[PDB]
Amino acid sequence: PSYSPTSPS
Amino acid sequence: MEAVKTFNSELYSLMDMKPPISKAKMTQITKAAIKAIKFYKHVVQSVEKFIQKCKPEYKVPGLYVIDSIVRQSRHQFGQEKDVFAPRFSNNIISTFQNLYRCPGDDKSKIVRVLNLWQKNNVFKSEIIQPLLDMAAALEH
Ligand SMILES: [N+]
Repeated sequence: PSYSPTSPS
Repeated sequence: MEAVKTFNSELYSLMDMKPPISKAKMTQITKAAIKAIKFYKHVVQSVEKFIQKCKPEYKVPGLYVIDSIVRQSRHQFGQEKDVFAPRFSNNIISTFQNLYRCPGDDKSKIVRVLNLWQKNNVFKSEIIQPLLDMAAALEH
């Protein structure tokens, strides 16, 4: 899965 | 600065991959940056340097690095204790001038991040607004 700026830390 | 040498390796390993960058790689880079927190200034400089120098296709990856580092640090150390957002904010105008030299179809991805930063108060709104204005001004 590619990085999303919506994804939690 | 061994921790910085390890961070530098992770960040430059972005060159070994075609974007979009995976969560797994972004995590690795982020974990390296956090372990190098003693030298947060060198981490910020390395990221800004990467953004200045990289090919157009790595501009958004570079911005994702800033996003991932800043949000992880806020989470791990506390929002008010985070050293990364305040440090990244110093040169942020220059950083975004460089970012906006991405391919045309990547501009919306920069704005998306900026809107999330505003929504979630990752950076102060006074800092974010001129960055958004720059996006819109480019579209005209
Ligand atoms: N921090």
